[PDB]
Formats: sequence, structure tokens, C-alpha cells
Amino acid sequence: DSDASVAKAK
Amino acid sequence: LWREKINLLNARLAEAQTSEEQLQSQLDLQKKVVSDHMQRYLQV
Repeated sequence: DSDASVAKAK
Repeated sequence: LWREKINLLNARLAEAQTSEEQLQSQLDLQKKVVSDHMQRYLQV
């Protein structure tokens, strides 16, 4: 859940 | 006469609802495509 993956999920 | 009117409006309403549902399906598929191209933008 790196910041990029968190942006994608959000 | 009411039955005639009802049948005509039934056909019109059914076709309009089908078109609207197709529009919604395209919109949701666009959302899924956004998610998928984002994952591709991340993983390829």
C-alpha cells in the first residue's frame, strides 16, 4: 500500500 | 383508449429505459477502464 497504490485505491 | 395510450407509453418507456441503462453501463465501464489503465500504468 505504497502512497501511489493508496492514491489508486482512493 | 386508455389501453392504447398505455401500450404506446409502455413501448416508449421501455426503449428509453434500455437506452438509459446502456448509458449507465458505459459510464461504469469507463470507471473500470480508468482503474484498469491506472493499474497498467503502475505494473507494466
